[PDB]
Amino acid sequence: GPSVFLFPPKPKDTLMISRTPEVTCVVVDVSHEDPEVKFNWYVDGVEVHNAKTKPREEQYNSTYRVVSVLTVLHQDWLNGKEYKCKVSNKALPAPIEKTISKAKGQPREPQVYTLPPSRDELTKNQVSLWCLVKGFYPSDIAVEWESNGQPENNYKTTPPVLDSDGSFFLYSALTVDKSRWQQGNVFSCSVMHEALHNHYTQKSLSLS
Ligand SMILES: *[C@@H]1O[C@H](CO)[C@@H](O[C@@H]2O[C@H](CO)[C@@H](O[C@@H]3O[C@H](CO[C@H]4O[C@H](CO)[C@@H](O)[C@H](O)[C@@H]4O[C@@H]4O[C@H](CO)[C@@H](O[C@@H]5O[C@H](CO)[C@H](O)[C@H](O)[C@H]5O)[C@H](O)[C@H]4NC(C)=O)[C@@H](O)[C@H](O[C@H]4O[C@H](CO)[C@@H](O)[C@H](O)[C@@H]4O)[C@@H]3O)[C@H](O)[C@H]2NC(C)=O)[C@H](O)[C@H]1NC(C)=O
Repeated sequence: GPSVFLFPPKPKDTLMISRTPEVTCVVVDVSHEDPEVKFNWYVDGVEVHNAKTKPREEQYNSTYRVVSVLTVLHQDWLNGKEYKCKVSNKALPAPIEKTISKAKGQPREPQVYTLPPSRDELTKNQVSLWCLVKGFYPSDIAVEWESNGQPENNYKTTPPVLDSDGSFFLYSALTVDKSRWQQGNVFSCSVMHEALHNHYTQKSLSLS
């Protein structure tokens, strides 16, 4: 018969105001004979009616994949609300219920350190600026760079690495033309994580 899977939002989506985090309820092994799926959604056991029904997608094995997507509020996900997908389809004797919520664990605030470009990096016409982020739990984090109210995109960020104390660290390296740095322009590292005040912190650096 048909089988159900319930996915959380992408972790970065729950920390970024520029994203809409979604809980996604996927039904597979839906037959061509009985292809209609009914979804009910509950947030902490209270029904809601704003889910999006997606068009069913033909899979290459005599079945449909049927999906319902429920937008969640950033704060609702971060405050631990429980999202329940209830699925119905003639092939099933009774409805399938699945529930998902944010993982538990004691959260820990990242500490953010900016580092000016090295002494080797100077002889070249581009310099890299570093933003070291450490001591954070859980691993879910977003890191961006900006300057003069505008995004800076020439950066690489390591995925989070697990430390022996149970927390995570990473670095982000932004590369920029040396002239911009030598001109006294201010580059900012932005970090979004569930444990920061306002879920958002920023550190700047510029030349002395
Ligand atoms: C007929 O053919 C189809 C496809 O060809 C088959 O369909 C498959 O059925 C399987 C069940 O038998 C099922 O297996 C489970 O898979 C899950 C993992 O699924 C994810 O990863 C897979 C790749 O590894 C993908 O195939 C899936 O698409 C899925 O990817 C996730 O998709 C999310 C939903 O869209 C997506 O989240 C959203 O993404 C958007 C961005 O676009 C937003 O961010 C939004 O907010 C998100 O919510 C994610 O990006 C993505 N996530 C991840 C993590 O990949 C797996 O967990 C599960 O295993 C667990 O459960 C079993 C219990 O059965 C347990 O035993 C295991 O140990 C484990 O705990 C299953 O393996 C397949 O997923 C599914 N494939 C598809 C494409 O639907 C049929 O099975 C075929 N029929 C037959 C008879 O053969």
